[PDB]
Parts: sequence; C-alpha cells; structure tokens
Amino acid sequence: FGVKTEQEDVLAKELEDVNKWGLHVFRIAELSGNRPLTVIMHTIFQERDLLKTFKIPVDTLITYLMTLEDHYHADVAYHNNIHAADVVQSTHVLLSTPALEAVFTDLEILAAIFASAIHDVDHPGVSNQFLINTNSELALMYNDSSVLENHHLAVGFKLLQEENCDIFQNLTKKQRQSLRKMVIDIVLATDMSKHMNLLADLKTMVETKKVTSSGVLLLDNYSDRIQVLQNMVHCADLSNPTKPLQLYRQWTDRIMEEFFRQGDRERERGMEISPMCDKHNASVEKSQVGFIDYIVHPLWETWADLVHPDAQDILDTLEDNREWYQSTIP
Ligand SMILES: COc1ccc(C2=NN(C3CCCCCC3)C(=O)[C@@H]3CC=CC[C@H]23)cc1OCCCCOc1ccc(-c2nnn[nH]2)cc1
Ligand SMILES: [Mg+2]
Ligand SMILES: [Zn+2]
Repeated sequence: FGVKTEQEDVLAKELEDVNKWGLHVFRIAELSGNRPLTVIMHTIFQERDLLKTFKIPVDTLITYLMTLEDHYHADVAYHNNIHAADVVQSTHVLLSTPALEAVFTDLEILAAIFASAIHDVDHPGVSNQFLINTNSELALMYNDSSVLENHHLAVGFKLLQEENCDIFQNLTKKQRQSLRKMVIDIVLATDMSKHMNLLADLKTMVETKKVTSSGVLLLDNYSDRIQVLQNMVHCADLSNPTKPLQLYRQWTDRIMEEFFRQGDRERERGMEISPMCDKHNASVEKSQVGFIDYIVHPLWETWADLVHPDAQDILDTLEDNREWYQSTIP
C-alpha cells in the first residue's frame, strides 16, 4: 500500500549489485518469482535513463519484458531467462568499461542491451545441428543457416506486436532501422560458428588499436563499432567461466544437464551422439578446461588487450577458475 513488500526490499538490495561482475543472478531469479530478466532489464533501463531518452512508456516496457521472459523456456536448464538476464547484465557491465566511456551512442547502447535480452528467446535446449539432423521446422524455415539465432531475432521482434508491447513506438523510422540492423548483426554473431572470424577481427582491431586524446577507444566507422558490440555481447555470452566460481559451477551444471538431455534424445533416436552430450562417456572437468583454453581465454585475453587494463580482474578470475577445474580432473 505505497511501498515495497518485504520480498521486494531484499530483491531491491540484491539489485544494487547490478553494475558489478558477479551479481547473484540466481538469487535474483528466486526473489523475483522467476522474473530475473524483467527486473534486471528494468533496473538497467532506469539506471541508463533509456525510458526518457527513447520515450518508452513504463507500462509498455514491463509488458514487453514479461512477454519476452515468458518465451524463454522454464524447462530448459541453461538457455532460459536466467541466462538471458545474466547476458544482459554482463553486457551492461562491459558497456561501462572505462576504455569505452562516451564511445557509444544511446541507440547503440539500447541495441546491445536489447540484443542481449532477446538473443536466446524461445531456445528449445538443443543445438542447430540437432535441429538440422531431425528435419525440424525451424531448420526448414531458415535453410539450416544460424537456425536458432535467426529464430531468436524473429521472436524477439515479433513480440513487439503483442498488446502494449511496442517499446520502440516513439523512435523515428531512422532510429528503428538503425537499431534493427545493429540488433540483427549482434544476435547473428552469437552463433558459435562465427566465433573464429569474430575473434580474428577483434585481434586485427587490437593490432591497429587507436585511442582519442582522452584515452578512449577510437571507432570511426560502422564496421568497427558493430564489431566491438558484437564481440562485447559474445564475451557476455561466454562469460560464465570469468565469474566467481559459485556462479560458474551452477552454469556448468546447467549447460551439462542441457547437453546430456540432448545426448539422451540423440541416443533414443539412434543418432550419433554430439560432442560432450554423452553422460556415460564424459569428462565435465576436462571439457571446461578445453572450453577455457581454446575458446573463452583466447577471446577474453583479446578483449582484455582492447580495453587494457580494465578487464585484468576478469582475466585473473578466469585463470583461477581454470586451475580449479584442472585440479579436479581424476
Ligand atoms: C559453462 O560452460 C559452457 C557454457 C556454454 C557453452 C556453449 N557451448 N557452445 C559450443 C559448443 C560446444 C563445444 C565447444 C564450442 C562451444 C555453444 O554453442 C553454446 C551456445 C553459445 C555460446 C556458447 C555455448 C559451453 C560450455 O562448456 C561446456 C562444454 C565445453 C566444451 O568446449 C570445448 C571447446 C573446445 C575444445 C577444444 N579442444 N581442442 N580444441 N578445442 C574443447 C572443449
Ligand atoms: Mg544462442
Ligand atoms: Zn546465449
């Protein structure tokens, strides 16, 4: 009757960590009644003044966010609303890095955050290759190419048409076209098949790195600006091993549950079991060390060079977690 319920106060206090790497996102999920994506996005939109800047009516924002969060599958262990919330919040923290201060426009910040929010919406908990090999309707619809990622975009955008869901109703047509293009380029870059090219381009940009007189990154063309945003969200999507170990281990349990469920589905059907999806023949710990050595560390080390020295503690945490998982390999 005016003020917060007690559950709502404890939640508000956890949300004070929203600018920190290592937010207890799972606790936020519990406290919000399984609404971590909605509350975290709302907080971030308020913090960054995005409702004012883009004339987003607050009721429309909340309705859209709830709708978006409802199209993440609660029965999927990893690719659910908690992961969406986590990637949003990690993106938010990366955007605040000192080396990028005043680099990106409000519309770019909106794009990166919105892209993070929608980037795995309606994920079924199985890979692109699974969808392709089973002749799924989605694989048919997108001609086997970035199936899931194309679907995430389509749903993310289509949901804007539900009742009182058009959060971009007051943007001009030029703004909307620009936002749309940037969001598409960002979500399509979350397909791991694109990882090596994104990283090559990120390395190239570190080799030819230019800074302004104030010390901040210089990005004077769309291609470089979008590459940085793409890599930023991609870092957030690959950020689990860089988090405090109590978080990382929950993500690791979750991804493995999801992969093993896919492997069970493959074995039931007589399909070849996909790499690391065989619960009877799997080394969780050795896989994490592989994930870190060949994917996560090379990306984050390159990111860390780009924004040197802002990401040093993130890279230190990653290296510590790697030694931890190495030490548990029997
Ligand atoms: C917290 O744990 C995770 C979280 C997420 C993932 C993901 N995984 N992947 C893929 C597919 C698995 C194979 C490796 C590539 C990553 C996704 O597509 C997901 C969708 C989008 C973003 C990343 C997600 C994987 C996570 O680790 C669990 C599995 C790690 C295995 O990784 C290795 C990678 C390379 C090597 C290797 N050895 N020699 N040369 N290369 C060995 C192992
Ligand atoms: Mg994805
Ligand atoms: Zn993701």
